Amino acid sequence: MFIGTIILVLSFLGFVFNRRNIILAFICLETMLLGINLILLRNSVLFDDISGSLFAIVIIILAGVESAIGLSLLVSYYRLRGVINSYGI
Amino acid sequence: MIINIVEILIFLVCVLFSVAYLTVAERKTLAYMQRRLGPNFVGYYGLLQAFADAVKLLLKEIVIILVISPLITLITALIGWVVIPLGPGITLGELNLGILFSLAIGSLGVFGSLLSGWSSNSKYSLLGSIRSTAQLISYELILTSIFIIIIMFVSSLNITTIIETQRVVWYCIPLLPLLLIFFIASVAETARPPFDLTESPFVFFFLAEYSNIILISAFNGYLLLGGYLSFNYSYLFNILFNDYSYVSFLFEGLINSSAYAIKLVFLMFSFIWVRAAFPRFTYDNLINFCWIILLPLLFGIFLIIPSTLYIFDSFPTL
Amino acid sequence: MLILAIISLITFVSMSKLSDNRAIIRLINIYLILVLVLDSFLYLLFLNNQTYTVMGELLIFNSFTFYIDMLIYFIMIVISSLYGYNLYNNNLYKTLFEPKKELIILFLINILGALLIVHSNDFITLFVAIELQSYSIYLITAIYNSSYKASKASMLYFFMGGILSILIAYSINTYYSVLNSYTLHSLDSLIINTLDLNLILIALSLGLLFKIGIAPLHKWLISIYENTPILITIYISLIPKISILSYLVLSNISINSLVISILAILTLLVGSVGGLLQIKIKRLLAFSGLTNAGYMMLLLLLNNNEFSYLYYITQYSISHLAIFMIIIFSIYYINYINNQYNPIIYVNQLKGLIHDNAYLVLSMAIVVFSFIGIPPLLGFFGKLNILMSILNNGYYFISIVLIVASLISALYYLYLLNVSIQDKNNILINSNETVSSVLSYILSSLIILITFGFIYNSLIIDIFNVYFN
Amino acid sequence: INANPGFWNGPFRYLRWSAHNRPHLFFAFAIGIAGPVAALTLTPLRRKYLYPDHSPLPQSYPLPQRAREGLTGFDD
Amino acid sequence: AIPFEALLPYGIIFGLLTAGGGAMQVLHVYRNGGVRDRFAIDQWDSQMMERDLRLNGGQGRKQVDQATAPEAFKHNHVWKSERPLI
Amino acid sequence: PREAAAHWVPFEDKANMPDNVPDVVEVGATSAPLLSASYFIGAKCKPYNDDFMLCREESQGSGAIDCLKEGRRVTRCAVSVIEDINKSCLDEFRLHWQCLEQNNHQLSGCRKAEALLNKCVFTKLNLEKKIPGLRPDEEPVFLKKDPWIKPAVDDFKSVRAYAEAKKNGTL
Amino acid sequence: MYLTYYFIEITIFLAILCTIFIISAKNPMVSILYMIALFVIAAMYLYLIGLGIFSLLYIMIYIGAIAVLFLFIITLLDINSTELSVKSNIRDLPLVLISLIVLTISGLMIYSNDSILINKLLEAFGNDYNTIITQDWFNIENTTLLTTIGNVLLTNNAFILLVLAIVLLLGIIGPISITMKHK
Amino acid sequence: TAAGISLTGGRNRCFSEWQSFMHCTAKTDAKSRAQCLPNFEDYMECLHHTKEKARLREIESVLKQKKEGLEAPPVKVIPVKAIGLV
Amino acid sequence: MNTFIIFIILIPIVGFALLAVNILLAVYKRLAFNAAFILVAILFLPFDLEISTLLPYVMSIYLVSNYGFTIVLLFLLILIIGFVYEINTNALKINKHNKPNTDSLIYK
Ligand SMILES: CCCCC/C=C\C/C=C\CCCCCCCC(=O)O[C@H](COC(=O)CCCCCCCCCCCCCCC)COP(=O)([O-])OCC[N+](C)(C)C
Ligand SMILES: CCCCCCCCCCCCCCCCCC(=O)OC[C@H](COP(=O)(O)OCCN)OC(=O)CCCCCCCCCCCCCCCCC
Repeated sequence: MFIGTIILVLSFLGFVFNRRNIILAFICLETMLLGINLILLRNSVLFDDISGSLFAIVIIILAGVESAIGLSLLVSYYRLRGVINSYGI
Repeated sequence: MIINIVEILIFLVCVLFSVAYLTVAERKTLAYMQRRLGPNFVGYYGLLQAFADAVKLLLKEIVIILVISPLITLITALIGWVVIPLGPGITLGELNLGILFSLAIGSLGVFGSLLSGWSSNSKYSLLGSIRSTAQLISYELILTSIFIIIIMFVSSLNITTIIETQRVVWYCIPLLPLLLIFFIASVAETARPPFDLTESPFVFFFLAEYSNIILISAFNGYLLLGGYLSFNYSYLFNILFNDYSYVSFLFEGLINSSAYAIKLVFLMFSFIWVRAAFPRFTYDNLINFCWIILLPLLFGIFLIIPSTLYIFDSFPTL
Repeated sequence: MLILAIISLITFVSMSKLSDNRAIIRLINIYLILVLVLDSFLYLLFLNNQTYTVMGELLIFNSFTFYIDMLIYFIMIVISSLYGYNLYNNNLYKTLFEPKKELIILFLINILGALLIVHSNDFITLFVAIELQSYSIYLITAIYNSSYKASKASMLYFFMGGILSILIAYSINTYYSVLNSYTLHSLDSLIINTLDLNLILIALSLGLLFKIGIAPLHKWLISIYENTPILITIYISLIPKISILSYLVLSNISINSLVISILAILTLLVGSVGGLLQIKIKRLLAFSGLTNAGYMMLLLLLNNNEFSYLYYITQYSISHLAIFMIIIFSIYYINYINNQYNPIIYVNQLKGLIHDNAYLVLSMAIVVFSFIGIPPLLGFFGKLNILMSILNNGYYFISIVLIVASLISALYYLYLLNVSIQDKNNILINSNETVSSVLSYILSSLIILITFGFIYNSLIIDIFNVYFN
Repeated sequence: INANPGFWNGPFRYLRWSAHNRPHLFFAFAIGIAGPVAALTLTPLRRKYLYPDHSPLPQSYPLPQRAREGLTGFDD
Repeated sequence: AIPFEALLPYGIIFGLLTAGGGAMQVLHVYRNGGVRDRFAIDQWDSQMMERDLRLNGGQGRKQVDQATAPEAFKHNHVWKSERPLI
Repeated sequence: PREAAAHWVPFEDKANMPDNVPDVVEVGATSAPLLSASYFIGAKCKPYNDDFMLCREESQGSGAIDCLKEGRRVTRCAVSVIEDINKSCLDEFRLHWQCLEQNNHQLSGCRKAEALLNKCVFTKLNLEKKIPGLRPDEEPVFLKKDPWIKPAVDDFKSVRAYAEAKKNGTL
Repeated sequence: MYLTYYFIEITIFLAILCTIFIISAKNPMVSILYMIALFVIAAMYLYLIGLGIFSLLYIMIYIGAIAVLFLFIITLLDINSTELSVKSNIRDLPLVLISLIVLTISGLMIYSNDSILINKLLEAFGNDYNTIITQDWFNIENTTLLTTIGNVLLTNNAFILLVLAIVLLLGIIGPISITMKHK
Repeated sequence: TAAGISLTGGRNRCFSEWQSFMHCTAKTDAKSRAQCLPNFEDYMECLHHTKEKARLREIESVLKQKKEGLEAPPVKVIPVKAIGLV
Repeated sequence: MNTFIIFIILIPIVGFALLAVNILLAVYKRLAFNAAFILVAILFLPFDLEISTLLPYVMSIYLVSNYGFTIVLLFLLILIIGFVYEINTNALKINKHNKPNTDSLIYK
């Protein structure tokens, strides 16, 4: 549970403490979902069931469609502006 | 220990040779397509072409990332060689999820196209690298979807299980349109010129290109056509051999690898043969061909297969 | 019969042109009306609070959920009857309030996402349905792409909803780690004694609650509500609130919760004193959303909150809906129009509205007195029935701070009237064109519910008694 | 030029139109509709006329529902 | 007619893969002691191959056959320990 | 019921069966012989195997400690069948599992020594292969002629033995 | 042979290191390159625990699609970015040194069921005990993991796959809802 | 749902204690669940092995201090290529 | 030590060697885009990702007989209407201004 908690906490503080660009926010958000998976899949193994793996194979998909949606949101934000700012939106 | 290091030695050395003799085979056959001699020869001295220009290619100029993308492109092109079997149960590593691996490495192969456009950047060159990337992923879709509709008849992710299932009839002869569209999706993964707007450290892209050529030839050969299968050959052996011996296992492994290599060699010749005859695509035509016309047919073939397995009993058991 | 609509209309909208969008929305409106009329006999299924678990311990169908399930279609008819229908037939009113091509698709995808939470039993239906509705708010926000504020608002809402979605998924995963099951009834009142669950069940609550505007994290939602256009925001202020609040109220996972009681008090404080010095109307209106969504963590602390909740939710939805429709009427009479997406921005702008017409200010007066709990109105008995449950179950300081919050809030509700009944100097003598008939009949009906719902109060209590007990 | 007649201005003429001018959407939608429509019409004809369905495979060890009559034999 | 210089590369490629696969089958048969490989291995089959290694003594898939077990077969049974998986 | 680890460490225990469980005559047959003799130890020891799995069912959780008596008796009668098939048809049994040690132990590849073994055991040891759960008007698969799935190489000794059994007329 | 023992704690240390190289990088592409490094360290851990199937699904979709997606976005877009300077980011240090301690310890609290608040934490680390693996011969066909996911998504949880269809539907409609500008 | 389905489709490693507890709650009137508690305590210890961990800590605590170490039939570790060597 | 793992250890060594011989032997020393280019990759993901939702069915196709069939058919038939959304809306097609709009010449 160490590797999942560490990816979650450190990815979270990498989300919170940026002021430099917009993409570090996206990729820290994506590694938080990885960090939740790393805890869930080991609880599937140690309890001997698939149902944590059921929630895993569902949240893979929701992380995917999340990225598709949110990067179309960014292209909306970029079309009207000229250049995505350093400080943020 | 010694038992397996000699084994991976023989396989690595054979595949490393065969990818280098393809660079000679393409020059020769395109020479005789256009009535030229082309390269002087092809023998044991014949590697000294591909050796000599592979040496001289390392003498030009280039103008940390630039180090990494040729490297990961070549190692992605080289790790996929374990999972092909060359005979029954002969793999360099045996794994029950070989198609999942093969599929994940067709997914890993796209990154060098991204990271090659960053080096020596311009605005227009960066846009061109974007176009090569997007056609690469666009045909990777239909690649993966037909892998599914092949393993619908197998219902197993093991590869020797596919070919032993294939023993009764090859999958190419019921699903012949699938062979046609895979051959074009196979010259689509690679940049073969019906499909090559976006072309028209370099030694790694050069090697990994032909390695992907012959490796997607392998991926055709085991799942669509017979992998190592030619015929039954039960009757010829009962006349030749008297009992199992190392000569007998040699002769059968020999004929199995011959039946695999003839598939791979005819398909490999057909890549160079479809190179010469046709001009190249507009990129709009490329994306339009991938999505609007071919992929609705792909959904249709995908719906018509389980319904055909449904009409009869005919669900495959793991 | 949502998906029977969605699958059909998505093919129908794919082929229709940009001019056809109004009449598409008119079709979907009438469809939802007849789904409410011809299919509302399913109340008979329950008669003694009978609950069904459908699709195999996955959805949960009871009568609380049937009422929310009916409420959402009703308010969607009122919302879709706005985009279908012209306000006036002028050049301005065509270039204002234009519905996009994919908007009517995203509404019904959001209603699918909102209904699959109130009906939800499993955690995986919870997670998939909060994701479906969170995407739909990401895209209902951003569909007016050629607006600077709307694009900035959608990009903010994205990352904040993303953090709270991973916090919910962490809580779900953690409850799975301490107990093998996902369903909430694996609790069944013997776990909670012998098991430290308080931290998990609050973090599951606080994950949804912070998505709605629980007040340490209230600053981002007010910014999104002020930045979207004035018609996206009536929908995206109503829907996620009522959908997850009826989730968290149906499944009482945080009783006696001290964190919930603190944040309830902090909500009632900072909402009622945040709306005090504010000059923008959607702001004032969104903090009125905040205090009223903070008479909600209160009932969430309770046990057996299904008279107080349901009565107050349909109170609040009618009152909410009516006052947004009042300022959508008020934009014709104002002298200055900025910002095509968001035409009235300041509450200074609707001055002297009684000299323009008097009956729109009569309507505005009954809704603003219904927010502050004036006794012959329907909004009064909502606070009365919250207080008959707060005091019933021991929350006495909560009751005093509830009262003080209501009094501080009325100070900025009445600013709308203080502005709207004053001398203007430029009165209207004759309007050539008149407002659309059905779209003012809807507001007249929503008034007469507010002013005459105490008539049927007693019938509702008897009906309620039969059908939830 | 060949323009759209409409599905509603004559169905069969429209299908004849779409077979010529858009065969990448006719013979793609007509090969995928011939699956779930043939699964509702060609399966009872087979179960009556060609051969009935197969016996199901076992999945675990098949326990009977008896009450252990006492066996005799293989004592020591 | 047919060009021989065009067909000698593909002849070399064909012969390389041929000799490779023949060598591979002989190496696998030499490791297993004269029997072909198991290509698809169940969990059941993996437990069974471990039991065969335990039974025959040391060698891989010797496939011995006996009316009973030896007395050492009762005692050589192993359990697998496994780290905490933190 | 679980697949092994990152780093699993094997161990054994030099110990003894303590006091009250008597000594037993355990099956010392490898995968090929007991896969070959599976239908025959399933045909003779049906009620003992049934009785053991029933006793394991009825003592829920007691389980392992409860029916030591009775997994003693399935081993004895399975050992009895395989001693009888040794002394009965060691040559043709051996032919069948020397076949079945190639071909991944696929049963598909060895029809030819199989039918010979089935004649031998049905004659001397009078046990018969049945696939139960098979309703009538469904042919059992090891009886059909010209199957679709044929092996790669028919092994040599069973070709010879099957041809000589044709010539003798015992088949 | 006990070189082959610490393999899990190794990858834990590598994940710590790899996120330190996520949030401290010059280019915006260097961060996603260490991110695909993080996905493959994760997939090594997932193979290591006993899940060979997932690791390759993580390679297929996480250094598969969404990688290529992010690399693609960072190519064809300009994004200003500053460096991790001390004059703009040392002010965050005394909050980080509190939140590290509190969030890690509290994230290791809820795996326990006592009510002492020090015996809760000390059950997270007090686990050096080797689980014993027995062989049960009850399973007859190789229903591996992916078969059981395909049995549970399709029978027991068919509605989650069928709502999932609507989510992927929305992931197709949304970018066409935005990025088209019809007429 | 997927209540007690295992990795291989069977039952969990703690399905029996859970099914015992659900027998307990099926026959028990609400607010009479205090008699139902020991089945629950058995189930939570099946999941997390807490009491077993504390007991093995106390056994190892008495074991690790002594200079004699071990006077018992010992547990012999082997390398993986030597399961059935002897 | 099996024969699978020397290969995927030994290949990065082969790449490092072919790279170090290159470092030994060599010589050294924003524009606006179209919406179709961004949309191909953004929209590629929900079509790559239904494929992996389709991957658990294809392994377990025998067990879910007659019932998981219809669930997969309905799943695909819900996906085809979003596909026909994007092909009705001409989403991937990129357009240009080469037409003179073909307006007839009007006089006086
Ligand atoms: C001919 C139609 C023409 C087109 C009209 C379209 C839409 C009309 C929509 C709404 C009109 C108001 C109907 C209210 C029904 C409440 C049912 C109910 O009190 O719910 C109770 C429980 O409520 C509660 O807990 C508390 C809710 C508190 C409501 C607070 C505001 C009420 C004051 C005004 C509302 C009554 C005004 C009557 C006007 C004549 C459950 O009982 P139930 O679920 O079996 O009732 C539905 C049976 N049904 C479907 C056949 C009608
Ligand atoms: C059974 C019922 C149904 C009956 C119908 C049968 C359906 C099953 C068959 C499915 C197989 C489909 C094969 C792929 C379809 C190709 C589509 C096509 O060729 O035309 C469409 C496309 C242009 O689109 P469009 O705008 O409509 O152009 C009109 C010009 N006529 O054209 C293009 O853009 C490009 C055209 C060339 C494509 C690339 C060529 C690759 C060259 C490889 C050729 C094969 C080489 C074989 C080598 C070995 C031969 C021994």
